[PDB]
Amino acid sequence: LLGWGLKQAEEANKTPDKPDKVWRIQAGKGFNEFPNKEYDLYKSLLSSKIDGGWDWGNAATHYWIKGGQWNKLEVDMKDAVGTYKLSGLRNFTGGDLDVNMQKATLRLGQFNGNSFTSYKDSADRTTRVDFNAKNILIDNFLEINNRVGSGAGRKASSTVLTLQASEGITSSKNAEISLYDGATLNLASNSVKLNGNVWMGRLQYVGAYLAPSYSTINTSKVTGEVNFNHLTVGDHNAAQAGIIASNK
Amino acid sequence: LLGWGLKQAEEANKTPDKPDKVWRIQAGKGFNEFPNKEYDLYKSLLSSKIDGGWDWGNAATHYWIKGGQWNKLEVDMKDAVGTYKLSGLRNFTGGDLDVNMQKATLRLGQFNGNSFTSYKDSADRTTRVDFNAKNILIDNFLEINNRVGSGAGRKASSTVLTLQASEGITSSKNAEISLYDGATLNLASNSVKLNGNVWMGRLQYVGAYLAPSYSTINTSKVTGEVNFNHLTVGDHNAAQAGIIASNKTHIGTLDLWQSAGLNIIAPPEGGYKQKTEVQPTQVIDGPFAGGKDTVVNIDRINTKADGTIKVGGFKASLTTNAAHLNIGKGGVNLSNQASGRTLLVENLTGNITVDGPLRVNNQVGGYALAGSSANFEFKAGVDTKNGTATFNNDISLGRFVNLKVDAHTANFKGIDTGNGGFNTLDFSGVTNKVNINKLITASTNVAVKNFNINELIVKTNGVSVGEYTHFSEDIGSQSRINTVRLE
Amino acid sequence: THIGTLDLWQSAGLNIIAPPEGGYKQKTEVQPTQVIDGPFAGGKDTVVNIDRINTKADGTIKVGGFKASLTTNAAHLNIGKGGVNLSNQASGRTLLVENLTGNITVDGPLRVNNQVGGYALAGSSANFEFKAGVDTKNGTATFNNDISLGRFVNLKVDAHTANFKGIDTGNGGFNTLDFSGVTNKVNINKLITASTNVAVKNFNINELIVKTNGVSVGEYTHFSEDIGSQSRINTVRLE
Repeated sequence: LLGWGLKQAEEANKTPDKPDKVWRIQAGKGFNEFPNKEYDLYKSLLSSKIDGGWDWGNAATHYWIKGGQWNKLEVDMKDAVGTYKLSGLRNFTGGDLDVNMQKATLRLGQFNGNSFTSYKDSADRTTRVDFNAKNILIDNFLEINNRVGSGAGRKASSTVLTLQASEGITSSKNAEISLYDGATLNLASNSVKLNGNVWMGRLQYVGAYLAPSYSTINTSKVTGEVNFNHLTVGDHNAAQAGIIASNK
Repeated sequence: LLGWGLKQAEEANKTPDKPDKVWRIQAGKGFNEFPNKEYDLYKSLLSSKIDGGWDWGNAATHYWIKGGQWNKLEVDMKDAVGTYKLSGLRNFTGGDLDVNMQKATLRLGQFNGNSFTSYKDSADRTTRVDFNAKNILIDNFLEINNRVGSGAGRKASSTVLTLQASEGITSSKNAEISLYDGATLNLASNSVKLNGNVWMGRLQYVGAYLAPSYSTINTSKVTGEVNFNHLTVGDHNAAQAGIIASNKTHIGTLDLWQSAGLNIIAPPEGGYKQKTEVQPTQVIDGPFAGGKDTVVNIDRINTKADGTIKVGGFKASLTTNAAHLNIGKGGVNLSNQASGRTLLVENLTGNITVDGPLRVNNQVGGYALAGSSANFEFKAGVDTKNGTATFNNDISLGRFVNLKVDAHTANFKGIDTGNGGFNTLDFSGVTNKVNINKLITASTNVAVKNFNINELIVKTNGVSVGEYTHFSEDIGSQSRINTVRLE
Repeated sequence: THIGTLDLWQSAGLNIIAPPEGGYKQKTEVQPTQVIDGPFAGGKDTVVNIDRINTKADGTIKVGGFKASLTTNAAHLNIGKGGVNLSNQASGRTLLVENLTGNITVDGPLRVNNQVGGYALAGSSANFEFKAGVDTKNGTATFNNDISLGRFVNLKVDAHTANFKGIDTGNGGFNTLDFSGVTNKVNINKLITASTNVAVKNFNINELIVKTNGVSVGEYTHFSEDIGSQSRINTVRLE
């Protein structure tokens, strides 16, 4: 009823949030001289200030930052050389990550998928999850603004994911990127080549066939060769997706 | 579930507290000219502003500072000469002592032990108990972050003890230092020599076998000769202790548990060193490489193995990033329940020089049953991939015991497994060479990619078949044997 | 009660109860008379024709077995031609075919892991167990089928007169063939043993086989209790 041209144009120009308790974590010595170690990133670094949990009402897991979903953290590596992976961060509510990893290969999926969601609070917040790796190499599925459990409990508000590599954002064959009703995606590397099922717009809930279900994959900064392989818009609804591409 | 490497790295960088009522006591005249008086320190000085009590719910005693557990005091002597003792401060909750005693010998135990605990409040406070004596001379047991009474009442949060002498922190024979789930310990003298039972990780409560139970003995500043005598990690749980040492650590008998970890960390190369709100920079540590002359001379590794039976072993382990991990003449023991226990003598960026007999159930042969597959395991130079695992003693493995060595060049002097059989003699991680000097096999699962075993024995194994020497992977190109001797 | 395939669990009980002999039949407050039952004896013609007993055995490992059991106070517990199966995890599972005031007439092969031999490892001591006529002490446990026990399987029969047709344990060895509860007689018709722990107080086993057991020693037929006065064997045959 609104249209995507209003929705993206009003979500692109926003202040991020106003969070209290800006946590700051710096990866000190130990990381920055083993170029091939294949670290973990959740357990070895991020699980100090990301706490799991259980939501009374349709939980499988439940992740936030620290003492609620309204607390920013940041990670400032800038020299940590190696290769990192998330591998299982599911139903992350959280809010305002930015894992600043220059010269660090990421891998945002291994043996288990990932998810980045928010909650429809009275403040109507986003997530603004950011990354700044060198390659990214998605390699397993990622569900942006998914359903948390099944229908009930707290509903899911909008989100923003930003992947800002500098050598390429590739993907594997079985990496289902599926962003939903409120989700966006900003890319800024060169030569995005997503060789998997990109799924803009999905049934967020079990029977709501009449949802608006907008999305956005704003590949605006991509100075190289955009290359999707399997794009799929909409599922049992009137989805209105939009890709602000980079003229190739 | 968190790991010790997160826990110590987040507890090492903290502001102490924000206490109201900073008491200040100065020891004036009277003390500072009797050099040999053998004072008391609690009764003659500290009991003016440390009040005892009773907690309704599992009390034996109850000590705090003044009007609650959130009040700092300090003692500023700086010239009081003599010898002082605590002798009976038990279940001290308190908070923020620092007994600044230059040129004053302490004695932190006489006829009665000591304890330093906190409470899990809504503020989640530490204790930060400090001392600044000249010698310390522990001489009776000290329980850091103990249980207050028995289970109920208020639970115990973290604590920090700091002992900062300048001539030596020794101990007596019956001084059981036993620090628990939240406790740390910082030492800064020269030549710590704890001749008693150091007990990192203990059952804090009566039945909670599933506690995390971390600890830390951060002997970082010790410019002399660290010397433990009897270190014991873990009790009926999965304790993950860690010792941030000062690149020379002779210890004595080490007694791990079934599932007890140990993170001995040598120093680096150059040594150490409505409204938004900005939390401070929480610098975290990764697994780094120790300096050049970092030596950890652990001389006996036992394991206390009883209890339940799990689907595997329990994988006792120690993790060292020093440039050497010498293990002396006591060798390696391994107690064995019905499932096969597992020992993981890991080394991140160093060597391993075991010079002792690999026992199991405290004998050299050590037969084990089929469900009890004992798993010795060595990891020499993991993250740098140029570490040797030299075993200068003639090892002897019995039945259902599974050595595995994942190193660069695993030198040996002799492997004798023909007595027991059914031995998984894995060498799959070996980069290039396994220079075994003597081999005795009956029914083995040897897997070497390149070697030169200059003596070989082909034994028989009774009358049964299906039991044989099985080089179950590729032998490569530079392989060699200088003597094969079938019997 | 003719039933068909019975599938117990590791720790599943079963109380089949036959009827009795004549068949069935501020302020205080009086609760009604709560008449309770004890374990009584069934009538004369009480028959429970269970024809196959399996066991689904997977899951955790406990310090013993788990002792699957069924408890019957009928005057007969006929077990037909399906016999007895017993799945076995790492610990030795246990089957308790109890009878309070009756007989047991098993006419089938005592399998384990669904084969007749059924080798089991040292920690897996499979424990067959029979209790024929407990509270009246005059119940026979007749096994009219030639049983066959492999390795680390432990039959025990606590009855009045445990008749048989043949016991064959010389193939497996390490078998605790207990008969300690037997009142007077164990009338085995054929015996094959290698390394067994037979404990009979009075018997007449009219055929005996003394097997060897490889080259190891410490493995032998061991009548590990008193043989009494009325004992008898009508044929011993060493091999």
